[PDB]
Amino acid sequence: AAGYDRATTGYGWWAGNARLTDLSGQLTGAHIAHAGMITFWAGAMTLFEVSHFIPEKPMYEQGSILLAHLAAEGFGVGPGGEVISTYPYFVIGAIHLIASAVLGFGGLYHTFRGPAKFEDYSDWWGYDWEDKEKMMQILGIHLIFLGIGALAFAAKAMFFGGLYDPWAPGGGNVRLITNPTWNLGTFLGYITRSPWGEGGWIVSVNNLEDVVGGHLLVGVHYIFGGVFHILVKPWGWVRRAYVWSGEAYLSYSLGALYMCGMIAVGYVWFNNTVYPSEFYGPTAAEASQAQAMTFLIRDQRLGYLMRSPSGEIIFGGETMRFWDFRGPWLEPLRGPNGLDLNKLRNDIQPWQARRAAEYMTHAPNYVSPRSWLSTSHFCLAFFFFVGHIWHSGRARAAAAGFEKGIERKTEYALSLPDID
Amino acid sequence: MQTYGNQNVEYGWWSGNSRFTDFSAQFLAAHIGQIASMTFFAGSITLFELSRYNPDIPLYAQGFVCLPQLSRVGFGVGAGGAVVDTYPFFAVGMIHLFAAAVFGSGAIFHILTGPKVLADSDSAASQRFHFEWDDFETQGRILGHHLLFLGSGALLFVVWAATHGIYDPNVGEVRAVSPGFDIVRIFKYGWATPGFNPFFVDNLEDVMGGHLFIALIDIAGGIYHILVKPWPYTERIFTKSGEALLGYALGGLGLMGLVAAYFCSVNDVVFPVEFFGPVLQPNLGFLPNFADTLDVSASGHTSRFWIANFHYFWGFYCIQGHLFHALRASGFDFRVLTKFFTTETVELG
Amino acid sequence: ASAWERFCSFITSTNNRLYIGWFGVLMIPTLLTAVTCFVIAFIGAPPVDIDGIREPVAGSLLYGNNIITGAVVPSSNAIGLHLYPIWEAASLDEWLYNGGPYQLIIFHYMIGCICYLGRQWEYSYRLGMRPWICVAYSAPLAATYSVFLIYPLGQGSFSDGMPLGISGTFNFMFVFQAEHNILMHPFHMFGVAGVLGGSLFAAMHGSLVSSTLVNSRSLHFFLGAWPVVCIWLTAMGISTMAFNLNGFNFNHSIVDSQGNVVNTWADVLNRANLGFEVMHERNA
Amino acid sequence: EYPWYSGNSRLEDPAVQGKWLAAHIAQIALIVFWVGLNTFSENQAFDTSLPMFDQGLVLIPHLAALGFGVGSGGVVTNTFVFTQIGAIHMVSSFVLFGGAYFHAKIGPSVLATDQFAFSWDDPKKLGYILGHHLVLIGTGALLFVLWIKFHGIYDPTIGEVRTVGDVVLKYGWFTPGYNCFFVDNLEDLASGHLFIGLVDIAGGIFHINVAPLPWSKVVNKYTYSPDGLLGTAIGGLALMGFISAYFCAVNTLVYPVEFFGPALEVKFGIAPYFKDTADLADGFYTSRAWLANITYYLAFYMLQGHLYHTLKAMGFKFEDIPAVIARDT
Ligand code: CL7
Ligand SMILES: CC1=C(/C=C/C(C)=C/C=C/C(C)=C/C=C/C=C(C)/C=C/C=C(C)/C=C/C2=C[C@H](C)[C@H](O)CC2(C)C)C(C)(C)C[C@@H](O)C1
Ligand SMILES: CC1=C(/C=C/C(C)=C/C=C/C(C)=C/C=C/C=C(C)/C=C/C=C(C)/C=C/C2=C[C@H](C)[C@H](O)CC2(C)C)C(C)(C)C[C@@H](O)C1
Ligand SMILES: CC1=C(/C=C/C(C)=C/C=C/C(C)=C/C=C/C=C(C)/C=C/C=C(C)/C=C/C2=C[C@H](C)[C@H](O)CC2(C)C)C(C)(C)C[C@@H](O)C1
Ligand SMILES: [Fe+2]
Repeated sequence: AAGYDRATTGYGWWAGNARLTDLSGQLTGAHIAHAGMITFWAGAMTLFEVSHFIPEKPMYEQGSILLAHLAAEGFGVGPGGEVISTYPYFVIGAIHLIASAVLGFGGLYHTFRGPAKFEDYSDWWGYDWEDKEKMMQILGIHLIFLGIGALAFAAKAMFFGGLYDPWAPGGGNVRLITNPTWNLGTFLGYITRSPWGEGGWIVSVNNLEDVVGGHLLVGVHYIFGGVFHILVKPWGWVRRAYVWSGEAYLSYSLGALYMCGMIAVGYVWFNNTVYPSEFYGPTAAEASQAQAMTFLIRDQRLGYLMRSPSGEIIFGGETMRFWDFRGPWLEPLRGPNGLDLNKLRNDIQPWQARRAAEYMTHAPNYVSPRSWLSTSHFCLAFFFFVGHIWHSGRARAAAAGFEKGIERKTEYALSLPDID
Repeated sequence: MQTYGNQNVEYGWWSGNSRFTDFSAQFLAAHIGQIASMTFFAGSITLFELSRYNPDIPLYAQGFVCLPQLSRVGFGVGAGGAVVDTYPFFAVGMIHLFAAAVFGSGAIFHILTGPKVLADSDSAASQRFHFEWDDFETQGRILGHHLLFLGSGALLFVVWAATHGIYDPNVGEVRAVSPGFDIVRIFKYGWATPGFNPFFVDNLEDVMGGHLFIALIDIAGGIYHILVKPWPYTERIFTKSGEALLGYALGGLGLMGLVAAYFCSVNDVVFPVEFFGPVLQPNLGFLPNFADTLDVSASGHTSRFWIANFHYFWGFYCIQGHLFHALRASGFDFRVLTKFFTTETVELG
Repeated sequence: ASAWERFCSFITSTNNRLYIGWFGVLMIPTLLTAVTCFVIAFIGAPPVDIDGIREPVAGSLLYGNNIITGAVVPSSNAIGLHLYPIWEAASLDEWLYNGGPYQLIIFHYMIGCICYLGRQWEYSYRLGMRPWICVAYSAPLAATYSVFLIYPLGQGSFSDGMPLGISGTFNFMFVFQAEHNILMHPFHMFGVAGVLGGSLFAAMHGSLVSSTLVNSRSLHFFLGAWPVVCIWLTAMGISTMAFNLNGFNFNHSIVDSQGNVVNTWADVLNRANLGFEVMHERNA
Repeated sequence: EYPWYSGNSRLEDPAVQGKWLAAHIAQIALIVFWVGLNTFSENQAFDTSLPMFDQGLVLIPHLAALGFGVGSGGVVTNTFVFTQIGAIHMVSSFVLFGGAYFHAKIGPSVLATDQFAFSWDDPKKLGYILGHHLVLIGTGALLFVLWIKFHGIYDPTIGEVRTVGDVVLKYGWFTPGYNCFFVDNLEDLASGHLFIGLVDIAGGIFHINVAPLPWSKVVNKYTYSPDGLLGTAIGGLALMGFISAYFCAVNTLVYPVEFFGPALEVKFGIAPYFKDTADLADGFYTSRAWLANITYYLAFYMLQGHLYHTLKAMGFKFEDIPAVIARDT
């Protein structure tokens, strides 16, 4: 073999993949194989969780996370967060396993059998990193695919079964969204909402109409942006404000992924709408408020609230930190200024009173799916931030030329005027 | 165009529409496209308003500019300004959209038909349409034909008001209107003698008589301009260039926009209250405004408010654009402004 | 020599006494704001209702405390994660009473820290050297973001954040131990190994070099890498504990054959945690 | 030369003409094939008890309008007729596939009988082709008229099927007793269909008989070309689609409320659409809504494609567009 050793590449075995920078075919094979890995994991974990599923216990008590994602989309669920049959989960897992098989075959084929460098075979598939137009077009194509995917999710929510809306009457129910939001004022109010406790940036969405409309809007934009990238050149200032190499593009992707990971943690930890509490269990706010309300129920049966800093009616104790929390089982007992005591006196329907205790027990011995997802993806996001810094610095230095060390005889610091 | 001194000027894309100032076919194409855009706006906005019409809400409270204008000119309005049948609005908008499609087709046709210049086209009859930015005879004939079209439009309005009727807020219901004709009262509205003020016309009969007069005047002027070459003094006064004619037209349009803006806020007859809303009042702080004269609490603004303010701004900035284009066409280059803070005189032709 | 170009050449210039750079453009105002507010609120600042119970807790020098016991009290429990800008406050005295200065300080300080990391990278670039000092600096950055930002986010309010004071730090440590048993979390064990081993390797390296000076490159690489990796791990451990994913628990593990329970050291540790916890939790 | 994704442009070559013909045959087969296939699935999923405008039945209501298993109204008594029609169409599909394959690889590569053989710039050839197709179309119209005379289609006002005056010259003026999009008389439908069939046959005779005239060769500046002819056809198709969508949305005599649901309201957001005005369950739409909206938007994109092909037919090239945006950076 040639080019698979340190001498012929300069990279130690522990940096072996670096050798793939300019071998287009094998690099593509590696990407395809890795995608196969991801989808294989998806299918295998789905099948595992189905094989260990137990219909009586809740998903969050049972300890399944890939199943809860499908349950949110409503595949084989019923009103009040009840499964009807675990068959569609098996269907999805099997499809993913088969797709993984195909992708792995393609990855092996390009890794070993197929052409090593597509530039030799053709020119549409032969690309060099420092070709700005080619990279623009590839980015555009993949953007178009993402847009089709987002529109597909919206189409499912509108025509094919819909989503499990947990704001349907009498507990959650699988619904088909028919009135998507499209007012641009709503979209701007969502974007320019404060990320702080003063609302929530995008994590504060609470109705499914906004979710479906947002996916519609983003899919349209992704398709349009992909077309734009295919059809135009990078502007001069754009050409002068970036670094054009493989590692630089990798660093940009890493930064984007770090941002997305943090936002996903925020979603899974603060959102009870697009992550229904019926499946992932109660959020920390929901758990605290349910505990407070259940204690209040018991104390009103045997014969505690307070004023907010703005003066509304809220619960008392530590739970005051969750004074603004909104929930499906708690929303009916609302009022113009906080939950009225009179409402709590005689408006507690049985299912809400059952949900309160059921959530009080399962406060995130027992670890909620929210805890697993939040911790894992916070750690992943942090490490991807570190990777973004590493690769961005390396890209900037390598483009400049001083990546492999300072030059002994032309050292730049030796020429600067002493500051003292 | 202007091209101070140096010809063959290079224009960026931001000012890229000045490139075809010399290509007669492309000029035609651009303007047919623009007229297509206007009529498309009319039809599409009519439908867009019909979609969200509420019979319960008063018409002016909701944001409309087209339903009041249609309801004013007959078209399915009952007694007391009631929108009885909402189908004629649909028909009007649909005809406008069809017309827009026709115009846009013609626009693309001319943008791609033949040569950029209409002189070279071998149609041998399209060459009857090639014009120049210097010859006042051809432009006089063009002006005559367009005036003919305007007069024919005013005539059509007179006929439609005579036969189909037209809304009359003073009467309170759609009603045929006799076309008046009193040159004395027309001129008394011209002078604005105390009895008759042009912006406070009270009888639709006077409006109809004035429209009859306008139609007659426009048709006569069109005939005259088609037949008669401009006199020499009009060559002495006006410069002969495209940007100069744009400047003249812009000044005229700015004046007309200001007049219409004042008309909307004040007259109650030709802009009935039930459709457009109560009259406005003109305020002048830093810049002129039209106050709604009504509590905007839980009612937004009347349609008359929007029309009047938008057209005040349209008129004002058409005046400013007229000044800009006249200054250029007369010969003044604005680059000299950069020499302001120096000792060099900020001045040329 | 466009005015904009002249400005850029001024800021991104290696002839200032302290490099500014574009990241330093954000670093300087935020750090100055944080330092000024910290000094002011540490010398004199009213008592803060830390528990959100109308009962205050003082932490300033002019209100009785000294350097060891003084602190800047975290924002009130009632505020939660709400930003509390001065202009969003009912009255200045009230705004102090709820603990706004803590929020001001920590937010400006965190922004300044991340911009300081960026500035480190930028100057490494401007001087022509491999740009990985910032990667090493990212570890203590992660630790501060853990105690000040991520832990309150997981806990729902900034009242659970770390106080800005010497004794406040210890109080935070003991409450954290009570509620999460951090000692028996493997990531903190990695962190302890990291700091102690880093000191060990520093002493060894210094002694060797200063004794003989009267792949060797991999030596310095390992020096740099070891404590940084361990601090990353322990910062991640704190962050995980911010989401109620607590450490190991071996209480009530060995049982007698008949059914009694025999104590182990873990039970003693749990009882100590119990004491710390019951002294916490004002009411229940 | 053309790439694979644009492979059908290769059929534009007169070098391989007959194969081009094959494609069209195949298309029609596919079309009629679907007419079978869809119906079968529909006949599987069609419950008799429920109103016919709830489940995804589009062709079943169309048959119901043409008699075919309806009595006193709201009556379904034999699903065998639908299966018969679907089977007829699907069997015809096999014949059309056979002809498509005969011309695709068995028949001559280029038609150059030769009477069928034509060229893109032979106005007499296209004139006679047009006449023959018009004759067939008018024949189908008259066949529908005969069906009205003998079998008779469902009527809502009469509540039952029934069999059957040219004031069409007034319907064309849309006089207030008109606006054909609101026809409600079977006699009007039958008389107008008789008229259109007669006029189509007359035009077909004329086009076979007489060549294109110079007066109308003046206006057809560029349509004597592949792209031009395709563009004009596409534009005609879009026009027809718009008219059919409006008919489906508004008209109730032809599209009975029983099988199609109530009339649609024309609404406009950024783009036009048709709303149900029916208290159907959330997430469900009447078959009328599906028909009107899908038809309309297909016609809209047919109009866009007509613009594309027409522009390409005249002197315009779209691949120049980025280059322009390159110069004016
Ligand atoms: C942690 C920070 C980090 C991130 C997140 C990151 N990189 Mg790198 N990275 C690359 C791709 C990459 C991609 C596509 C990518 C995003 O998907 C990332 N990276 C991301 C390649 C281009 C390039 C070559 C990489 C290469 O050739 O090989 C990779 C080397 C090794 C040993 C992989 C083995 C992983 C470690 C054993 C970690 C163990 C984690 C654990 C198993 C998780 C499960 C828990 C378990 C306990 C059960 C690269 C490098 C490199 C480094 C370094 C230091 C990094 N990185 C760092 C990162 C090179 O020297 C090096 C470099 O560039 O030298 C020139
Ligand atoms: C003077 C001069 C120039 C200037 C030339 C200009 C710009 C002259 C300006 C000319 C103007 C402003 C003419 C305006 C004329 C207005 C007319 C003719 C109004 C007609 C309105 C009518 C007929 C109204 C009709 C009804 C309509 C309405 C219903 C009323 O209720 C009643 C009723 C019926 C009267 C230069 C600058 C170009 C060159 C200089 O050297 C010389
Ligand atoms: C002139 C011109 C051109 C344009 C040419 C075009 C495109 C002209 C457009 C022609 C059109 C659109 C013609 C449309 C004709 C429509 C007809 C004839 C409709 C007939 C409908 C009938 C008879 C309906 C009958 C019933 C049917 C139905 C059952 C009703 O219940 C009852 C009843 C009786 C109404 C070009 C392209 C050549 C060049 C341009 O620049 C200029
Ligand atoms: C073929 C080709 C190409 C061109 C390809 C293109 C541009 C293809 C264009 C495709 C389009 C845009 C197709 C459009 C399809 C339209 C559809 C599917 C209509 C959908 C309407 C639906 C589903 C109903 C929606 C409702 C449903 C419900 C009733 C509501 O109450 C109202 C209402 C009516 C909106 C390229 C670019 C790929 C390559 C070229 O070389 C060749
Ligand atoms: Fe050293």
